[PDB]
Amino acid sequence: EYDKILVLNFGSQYFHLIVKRLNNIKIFSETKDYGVELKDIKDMNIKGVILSGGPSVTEAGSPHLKKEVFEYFLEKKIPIFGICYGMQEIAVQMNGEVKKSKTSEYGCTDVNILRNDNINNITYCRNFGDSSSAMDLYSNYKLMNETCCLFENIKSDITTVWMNHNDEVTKIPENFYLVSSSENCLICSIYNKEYNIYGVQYHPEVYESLDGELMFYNFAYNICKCKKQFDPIRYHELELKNIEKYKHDHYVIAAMSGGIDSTVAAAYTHKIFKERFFGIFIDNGLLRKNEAENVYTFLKSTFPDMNITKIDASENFLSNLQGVTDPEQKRKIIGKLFIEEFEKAVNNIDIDINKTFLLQGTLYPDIIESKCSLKFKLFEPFKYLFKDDVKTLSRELNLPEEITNRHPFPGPGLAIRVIGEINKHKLNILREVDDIFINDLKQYGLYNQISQAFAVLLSSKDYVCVLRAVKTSSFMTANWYQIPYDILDKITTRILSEVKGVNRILYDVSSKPPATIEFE
Amino acid sequence: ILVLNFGSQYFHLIVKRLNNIKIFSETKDYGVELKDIKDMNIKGVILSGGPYSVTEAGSPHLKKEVFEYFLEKKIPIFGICYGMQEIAVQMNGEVKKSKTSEYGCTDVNILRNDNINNITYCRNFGDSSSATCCLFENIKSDITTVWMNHNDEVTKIPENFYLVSSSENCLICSIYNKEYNIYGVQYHPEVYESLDGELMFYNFAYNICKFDPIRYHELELKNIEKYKHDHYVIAAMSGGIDSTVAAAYTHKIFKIDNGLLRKNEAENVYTFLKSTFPDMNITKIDASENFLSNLQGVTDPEQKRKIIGKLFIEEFEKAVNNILYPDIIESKCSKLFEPFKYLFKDDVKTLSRELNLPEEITNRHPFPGPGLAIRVIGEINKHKLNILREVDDIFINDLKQYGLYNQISQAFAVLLSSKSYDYVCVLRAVKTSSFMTANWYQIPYDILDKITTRILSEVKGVNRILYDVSSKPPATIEFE
Repeated sequence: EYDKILVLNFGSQYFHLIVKRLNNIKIFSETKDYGVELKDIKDMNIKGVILSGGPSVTEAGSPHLKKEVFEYFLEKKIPIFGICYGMQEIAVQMNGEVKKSKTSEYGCTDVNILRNDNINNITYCRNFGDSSSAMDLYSNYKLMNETCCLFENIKSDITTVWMNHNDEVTKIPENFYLVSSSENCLICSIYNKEYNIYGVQYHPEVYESLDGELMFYNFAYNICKCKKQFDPIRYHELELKNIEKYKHDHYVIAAMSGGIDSTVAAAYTHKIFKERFFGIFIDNGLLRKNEAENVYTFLKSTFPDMNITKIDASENFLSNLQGVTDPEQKRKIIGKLFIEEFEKAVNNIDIDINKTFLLQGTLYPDIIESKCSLKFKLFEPFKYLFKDDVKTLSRELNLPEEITNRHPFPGPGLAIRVIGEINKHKLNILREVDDIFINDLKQYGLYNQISQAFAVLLSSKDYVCVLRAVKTSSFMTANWYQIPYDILDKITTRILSEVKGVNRILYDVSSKPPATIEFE
Repeated sequence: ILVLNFGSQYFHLIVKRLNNIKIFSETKDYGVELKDIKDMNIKGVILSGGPYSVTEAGSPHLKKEVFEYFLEKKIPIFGICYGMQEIAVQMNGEVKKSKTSEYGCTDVNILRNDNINNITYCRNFGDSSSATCCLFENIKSDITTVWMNHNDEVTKIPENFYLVSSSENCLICSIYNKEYNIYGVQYHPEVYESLDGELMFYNFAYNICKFDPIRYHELELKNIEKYKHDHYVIAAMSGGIDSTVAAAYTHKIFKIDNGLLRKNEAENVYTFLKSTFPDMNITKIDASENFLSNLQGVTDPEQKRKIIGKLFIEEFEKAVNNILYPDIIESKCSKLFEPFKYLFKDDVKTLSRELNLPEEITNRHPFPGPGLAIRVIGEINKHKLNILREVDDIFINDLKQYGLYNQISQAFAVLLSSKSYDYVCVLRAVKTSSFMTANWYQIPYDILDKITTRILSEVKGVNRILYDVSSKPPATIEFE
């Protein structure tokens, strides 16, 4: 094959970040699950391997590599990298040892590269052993020269890393040299030149470590050439010129719900390819008030005729789940119904069954969960771009200002956000208060700044609805936004005074993950 | 003096401010009838402010017959806020809708002829118009400042009643009569905000006084102590601040659990009793596993409280076996003896530090009643209680230390059950205003962030925790 980098995830929830800079760097990414057999590697050229973990390994049974994999992985000319847990695993699967760290603090952490001269810049050797001479612990560990291959043009000697470790390594597997010191985690990363292994227990997977993107860049670029990779944007584009050559002879489907992923795909897939594609809209029974129509309206306005269907179907769903507490059950159910309604909708036009390519609202990540722990050859358009990049694409299309700032919707919609009997009247009421809250919220401009806001419900039995808000750095991180009291007293008062049926409002504060992104 | 109850919260703060001066009181609902008055007297009458607009239903229907008798009585009258609106209506005049109204911070102006010439605020009073009451005899200061709460702009007055004042965007805001010394006040003098309001009550009050509270209770207590047949403790010292105070004075001159409470706070609690009670009894009945039981799937509300209640009548008897003002006020207008009533909590607070009490006699959240029945989600089990007690305490822990805790009038936590295992919570914060209202105060964000992170980190069984954002009214303070 012509493939290039492999990135095993042992629960590394910054996996996204690894892929992103791998890409932003103009570079190829590839994915897998850790307990990845070498059964699915393909004899495919791979000049780099990257392992990452950040889920301890001091408790029997924690995840890590398999020997066949590691040894093959080692080879001689094909590099290895390890990171956080990856390093530990790297370390322990070959003569190293590990022990729980003590009170790790992480954070944007300035950190320091380490050469002998830096043996003494360290101004933090007092801890984790003896005396003062900076030189003693250093004398103890291996070391070397200033210029490191994986470090070039840093401008500043100090390296910052935003990092997390609740576990640290205590012995140097094999024979490689020391390249980093941490206040409460002393050895840090150690770089091996014959096993081409370079373990960082910090997280170069961030933007909180710019010198960090640099390290990543450098690593591919240097340890392994990765001479020519593949550019992602260009990808939606070539799948595209390639499809423009045959617009007329080929049919296409869209899966629209107003989701930005969606409108964008269609539109970029609409030009020079106009009369053959049927976007179909399935009501979920759970929308933001008149969201169904607002959504259809936007679509018509964006573009006039692309064979737009509209299928309303609420009661089947409500009936379908008259009073069920299962949650996963709810997902199963909704999925099933959209799949069915979608099948019937598509089939309300009885023709060209297997000459159509469904489109879906899919970027990089969903495609990514594809590997974690009728049917037509598919054609999901966006398989390599990030919500943010797609967001810049939404302006690139010059679509409206309003859509890019969309709180993506869950899918099950209000059902999950509705935690109780699910039915047409109560639910109508909260689609409604959700509206009161969102309008006031957006009235002061927090919409563009509130990553994600959704009144969510609680069946107190009159009724109390709880309001949720989240700052989204990304997919696995969810910090919760605060809203000033002025705005809040009013919003809150407005709702109780205005919507009949609620006696108490709570506001949810729980942070980060905790990713109760929606309650159920 | 008679007070008429129409429901404004300030309606009891009304009585508290009035109480300072030699004063006096009796209680009744809107229809105080006449069988409720005899060989009875007062020289003035205090109307009760309500949120019910008269040209609107629910306006309490004052008994007109009684009103007639009230005039017949031959005594000066005082009508406040709405008492004014209802009163205007018994009379020929009547109101109208809010004149670009509001409440409070508004600063009333006074009037007369010199002062009449003096109003530069009659503009916008109909397309475009231009220009020493018993009530303000000594502020004299010619003006008025106060907390105002009128939804009900009174636009046209009764009969033969000139005005002691007018105001910015509220026109009529004082009515002075000589017919019956009547006065109607649209602004709320019955508040603390009304410094000039203080004298309204005092002067109208004196003018209506042709005794002092502490004075009277100190007296009754000693007399009660005159015979000194006292071996009868007045009541169990559950620890209530009012309790410790009363118990202390009395027991000092002269020679209870389970239901709830937080944790070691509990141990600390009888422990407290002991340090406090050097030589007094600290009875206890640590046994409440029965009723908790009786709480293993049953959630009837009047009943959950009634239950804890007979539960309590129960404890009185079992222990028996081995051997303040506002509350009363709410009960009256609404439809071994209490040692005394001529006092409120603020004053008893001063009494504690006037009697050299330990600190922390003031910054304590007495969730009277269910010690904690209300926070039951429905089912009652030891797991929840302990978890909850722990979280409540983590909750008051942080505020005690950060310094806002004594900042807050009442703080605790409620245990929600609709959150792999899970249950979840609410954090209650209420900077009260009154007995008939409470307003919740924001707790700051960085500090709040940490309190939450600390609770998030201490246990499991609480999946997501949620702050509570509800001011009374609309809905009440204790969540269940």
